[PDB]
Amino acid sequence: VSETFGYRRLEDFMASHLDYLVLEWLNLQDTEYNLSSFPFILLNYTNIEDFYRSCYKVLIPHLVIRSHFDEVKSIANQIQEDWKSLLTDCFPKILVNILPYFAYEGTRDSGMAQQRETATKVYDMLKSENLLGKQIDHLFISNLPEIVVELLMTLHEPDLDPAPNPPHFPSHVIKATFAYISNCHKTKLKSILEILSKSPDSYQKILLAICEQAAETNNVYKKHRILKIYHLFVSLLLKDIKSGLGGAWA
Amino acid sequence: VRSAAVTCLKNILATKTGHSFWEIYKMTTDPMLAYLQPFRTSRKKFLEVPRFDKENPFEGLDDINLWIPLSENHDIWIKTLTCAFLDSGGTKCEILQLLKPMCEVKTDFCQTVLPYLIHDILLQDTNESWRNL
Repeated sequence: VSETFGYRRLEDFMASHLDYLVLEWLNLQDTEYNLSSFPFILLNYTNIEDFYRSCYKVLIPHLVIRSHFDEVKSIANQIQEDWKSLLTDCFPKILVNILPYFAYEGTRDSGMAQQRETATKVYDMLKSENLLGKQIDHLFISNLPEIVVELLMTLHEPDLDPAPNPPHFPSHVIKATFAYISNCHKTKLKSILEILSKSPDSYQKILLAICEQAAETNNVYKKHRILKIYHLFVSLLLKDIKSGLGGAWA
Repeated sequence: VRSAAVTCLKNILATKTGHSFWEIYKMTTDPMLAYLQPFRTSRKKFLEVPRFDKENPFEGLDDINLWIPLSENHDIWIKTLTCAFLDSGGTKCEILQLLKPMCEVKTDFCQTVLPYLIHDILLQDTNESWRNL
């Protein structure tokens, strides 16, 4: 099936849907179906250690959003790496499962609610001194661009169009998350692009990131989704052109 | 190619030589000034390119197979020759050592940059060793 679809190797094809696979496996909530019980033989991984070292960027965010810290500490202790580094590498992937729930009309739906306070609790225990909460503000303000890239990657508008990876939100939720991020800043800038203008080169990175996605996929539907994300980002850039993007307009 | 170009532009503009170049080039009315403005940054300390010190630099280039290609691997031959020239500590120019990532993605860039590498190495040559080789 992988060579039929045009993927160079089965690993890329399986890692495309690994997010959905892991989420459904965890939601199935069977005691016998633990993280180690997940079949990694389909991923050409001979042992679980290589599977962890290859897909940690996906595994840790899902455990963190379900408040499973002893599992991630384990994966750290048999991964031959510090758990702080593993937590700080996948910070935007954890964030995209937390920030959008805060800014979108809470208490309207029961499921969206329980999601929004469960993300609230996750953020609160993340702020603890033992975890990375001591320097979470510096990390948030340091590397913004791929946070924006990851959040924009979740765009999906609900017509026989296959859905993306399970974490996906509409455009207005994304704009509300941008506004919430802007207001959360100490200076409280009106828009996120104002604090993005403090580093004029950052915009370029974001653009390149989107283009990189268009490079890695040959599927028409995925290409159309990336085009929609690019259109949304370019429109957002064009909206506030008068202020100037820190001299990076040309 | 675009990512490598952005990285090279940032690294070059982060050095003292880039600042000196900009100080004169800012007078000119050129679209390149507007295009390269975002990548220009103000920092207290200029970027310090590491000084590579080999025990012997000549044996890296002293190879007959390295110079004469096989008539079907021109791209590989020129890339290997440029990479061998850059790897050794012969060069002293600040901006040249920052051009390695871009040389690995384009053959035309290697062809363009090789004469400058040779000129820089020969300029600082002592007791006619690099010249003879």
